[PDB]
Amino acid sequence: GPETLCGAELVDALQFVCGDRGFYFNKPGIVDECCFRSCDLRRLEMYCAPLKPAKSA
Repeated sequence: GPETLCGAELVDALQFVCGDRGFYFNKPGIVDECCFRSCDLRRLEMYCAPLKPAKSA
């Protein structure tokens, strides 16, 4: 998604992904991994709980 964004906007970047290629809302634990802070791109693809995306390369 971005590269730094825990000030709410994280959710829009997160929501580009989240559908098995990530979560779907009802699942929690996700926004959590971002707002451990220095929120992420491609660790974006490890915070919306995503597997394959572009995290892996």
